[PDB]
Amino acid sequence: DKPVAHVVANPQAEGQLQWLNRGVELRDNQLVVPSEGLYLIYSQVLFKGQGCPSTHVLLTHTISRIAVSYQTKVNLLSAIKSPCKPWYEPIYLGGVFQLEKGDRLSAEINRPDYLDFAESGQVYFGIIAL
Amino acid sequence: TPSDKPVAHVVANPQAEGQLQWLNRRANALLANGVELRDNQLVVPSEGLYLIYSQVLFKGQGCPSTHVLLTHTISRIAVSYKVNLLSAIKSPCQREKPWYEPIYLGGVFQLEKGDRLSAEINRPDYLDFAESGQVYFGIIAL
Amino acid sequence: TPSDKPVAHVVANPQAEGQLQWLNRRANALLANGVELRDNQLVVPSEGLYLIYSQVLFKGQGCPSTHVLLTHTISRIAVSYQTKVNLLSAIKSPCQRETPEGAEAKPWYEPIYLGGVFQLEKGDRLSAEINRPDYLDFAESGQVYFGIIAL
Ligand SMILES: C[C@@H]1CN(c2ncc(-c3ccc4c(c3)N(Cc3cccnc3C#N)C(C)(C)C4=O)cn2)CCN1C(=O)CO
Repeated sequence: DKPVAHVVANPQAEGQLQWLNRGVELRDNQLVVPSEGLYLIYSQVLFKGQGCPSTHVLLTHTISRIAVSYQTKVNLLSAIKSPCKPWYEPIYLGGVFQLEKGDRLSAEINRPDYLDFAESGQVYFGIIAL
Repeated sequence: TPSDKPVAHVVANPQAEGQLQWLNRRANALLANGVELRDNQLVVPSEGLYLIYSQVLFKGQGCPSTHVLLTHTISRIAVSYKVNLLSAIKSPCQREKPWYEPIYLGGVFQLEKGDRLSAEINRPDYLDFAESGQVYFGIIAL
Repeated sequence: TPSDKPVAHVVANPQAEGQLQWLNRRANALLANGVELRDNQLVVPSEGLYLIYSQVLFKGQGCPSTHVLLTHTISRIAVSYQTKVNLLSAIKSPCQRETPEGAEAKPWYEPIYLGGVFQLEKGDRLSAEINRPDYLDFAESGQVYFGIIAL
């Protein structure tokens, strides 16, 4: 009855955070809300890096909303992590939001080169209508 | 048919010296189906299982330098009454280049009507609200 | 029950020495809609997608003349074929600089959080485990927890 999606990262599409689906639709790597209502929005991304480079690294993960009404990319949930021997840093985001029919949501990262596809299928993004 | 489920997603006020002030009257912040924000606390409108979550983002310019202890805690106060539900501790400094430490807490809990919920930190001077979506507190009834 | 969804949030016993003992029989720790805590393990009551999460906090006063290794792991045991599989795991070395005696000991803190979404079948036993229970931190409560949320 309630619109739901749980998309995962494409392991084969390296150097990109490309969402793969298996009833909310996935259009242009974005989740499209099919009806007005309260939604649980969630995501996790797992980063890996062999040793620490001299350039100070910042790892960002963000869920953005492109409202049907005022067509502007707005951040709903966001986190920043400075991870600096191989290091491992997960980032997980989630909250409840009122969304209107036609809103496009995007789960994005700044460093796809640091994404860890090793434990992927644990790099996910999803929405659950309440 | 709107969901009648008690839900809340409050966010941090970026104009709060040495404090974390929860804001509901903002774009993409929410109080719904009976949830109340009173004295910086979330008030549960009915008995039930709830998802409780919170995220705080800490930022610090270089390592200056001592026991920089970062705590984030979600506490529960029953209708009679704090009692810690979720908590995390982080030391962002191992040495002495701005650092970033996010703290995300979440779980499922049985709560009774009238319980007050607070999301608190020890170092508000280290908070970061440069961009939106970085500091929040919420509850979702099941 | 307002929901028929299998959920659990168990917490660490601060009195069980040298071990990570999960509790549900405490305030702010629950088992619901079929989830069972049997032999320190969470028992899945039905096939489906579940959020599995665990947080553990380690504390140690000072970094001695050693290289310490901290592990945390979420394991799955399925009825079928008695299939034991590793779901989520983390390894952390809190010491990368040995504190020499002449200099004061500074206490270190290493939190480990594991979480993901997994397909589980009815009767699967899930375990959240650590290698060094002597390094666990009980200064405050709500730091060490294990839980599952059906989707
Ligand atoms: C809301 C409930 C329960 N359901 C539910 N589904 C999925 C997740 C989910 C899945 C993965 C993730 C997830 C949340 N997380 C966020 C989080 C953790 C703990 C407590 N609250 C939150 C929130 N928001 C993180 C980012 C850590 C994660 O990896 C939680 N709950 C299904 C819908 N539902 C119903 O009642 C049905 O009507």
